[PDB]
Amino acid sequence: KEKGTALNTKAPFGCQIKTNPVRAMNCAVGNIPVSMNLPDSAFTRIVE
Amino acid sequence: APTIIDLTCTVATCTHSSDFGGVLTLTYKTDKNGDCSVHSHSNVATLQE
Repeated sequence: KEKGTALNTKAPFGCQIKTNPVRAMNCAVGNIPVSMNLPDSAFTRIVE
Repeated sequence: APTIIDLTCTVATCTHSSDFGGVLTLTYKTDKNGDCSVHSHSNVATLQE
């Protein structure tokens, strides 16, 4: 009766709480570094 | 042979690599179409054709 509030309507950054399993989805913060490796078939020669 | 006047050279990209790594563009004015013999007068750069 008197639990008061929740997290689904109080989390910061506008990210949705769910359950089973507990998780916070689509939660905007920070930066993600990307490290790549590419083959020579992806590029194109200068001549064409 | 066709006549070529008002010849200007521009360089698009360069990269001193073992293969052919630079592109050159010639702008000119001609009276009729045909063939010319391109050449480079110094060994600093080698043409392909």
